[PDB]
Amino acid sequence: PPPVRDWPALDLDGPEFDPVLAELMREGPLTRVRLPHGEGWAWLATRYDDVKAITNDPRFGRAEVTQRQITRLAPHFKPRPGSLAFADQPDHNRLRRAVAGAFTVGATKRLRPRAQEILDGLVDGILAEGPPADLVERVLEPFPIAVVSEVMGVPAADRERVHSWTRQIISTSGGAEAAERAKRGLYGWITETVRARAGSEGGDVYSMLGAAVGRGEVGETEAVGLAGPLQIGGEAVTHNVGQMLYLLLTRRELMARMRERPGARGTALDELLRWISHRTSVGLARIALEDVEVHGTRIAAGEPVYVSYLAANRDPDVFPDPDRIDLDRDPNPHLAYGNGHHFCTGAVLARMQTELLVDTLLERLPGLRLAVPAEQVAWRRKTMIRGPRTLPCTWHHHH
Ligand code: HEM
Repeated sequence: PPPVRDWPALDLDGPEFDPVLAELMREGPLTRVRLPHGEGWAWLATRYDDVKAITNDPRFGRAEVTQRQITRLAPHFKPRPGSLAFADQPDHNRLRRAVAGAFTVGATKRLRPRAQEILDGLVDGILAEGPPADLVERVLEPFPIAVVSEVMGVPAADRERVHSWTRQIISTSGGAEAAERAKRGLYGWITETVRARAGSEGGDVYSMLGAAVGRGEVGETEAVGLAGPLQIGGEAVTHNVGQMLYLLLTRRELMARMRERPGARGTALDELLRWISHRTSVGLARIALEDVEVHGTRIAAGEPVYVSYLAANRDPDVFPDPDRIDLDRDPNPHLAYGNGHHFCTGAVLARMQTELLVDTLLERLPGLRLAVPAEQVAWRRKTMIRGPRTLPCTWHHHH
């Protein structure tokens, strides 16, 4: 059995691959890791084939994780009922069916025009005020929240209440207790919002959810846990695109390639998704439910195991010269959105936003460049999702 390896919290103000994770990928297909918080250790799968398998093995469950204190990145661990993340079948399917209809390909295309308008409105503002602008604050953070709220069904006077609260995603750390305070507000709002609508119609997430509760399909108590993650989910788009833009802004050649292929950025965006280190650590582990062996290692029942989609996305057997951003790849089967039944609920929605963002920013901010040296951009620390805290930019305004 392999020796327990410590995996400290990453402190790197850049998009570079975590050297600690690299050192693990080369130690073997499976390694035991100990994260900053929680108890003990857990197995870690680095091979694409192994990740894709475990991620799809009925023998590994998520529900059990809620019953323990598996080594994790954060010190705070309080699972909620209704969580898609911690849902095993048949509950997972039950829960998702109540909201899935709002995130389908069709719903997303229907939504695109409204999203473009919301995005153009945000871009109008910075163009009107003039050059100096922090794109994270003025575009990457508010755009997703506005679109998701649209999908969720937030009224109008509630928009600012929900946005402000959601800001509990923090810009790194503006408190902690203030984070639990804000959720005590947002979650109470979700519960009440859902209580009402309990019988109403509309493809609306909160509407549909409230309707599903009135029929005892996804009973109350499960509302917050099921919907919270969705309402806050936009943060992933904010930081993943912040990273994409950072690369475009610090590696001029990438910006150039991007600018030369309007209407054909599909492979470029998927290559950035494959290469970008989206998270600072591993997400939620899965629990062995019946003593299994993987890629030559034996995992005893009850033992936890994390998969690394990042490491997987760099597997030399699936992606030749994995550390190079060559864009245009063959199909490119990266696992940026996960795999299995826990595949990202908002993948399609997140993609539509990403494409709008990149297309609209490149066309509407002529001569876009960082307004400060990249070295001056600090990154999010002590949190799951990685990315630039700010992105000070400037662009052509006038003679
Ligand atoms: C490009 C931006 C995004 C990326 C890279 C991303 C990535 C991921 C990943 C890697 C997982 C974990 C899958 C697993 O459990 O193995 C996940 C789960 C999830 N994501 Fe995202 N996500 C993004 C955007 C979003 C958005 C915008 C939403 C909300 C509409 C969202 C909602 C969720 C939910 C609800 C889950 C839990 C799914 C489940 O366990 O069934 N994600 N995402």
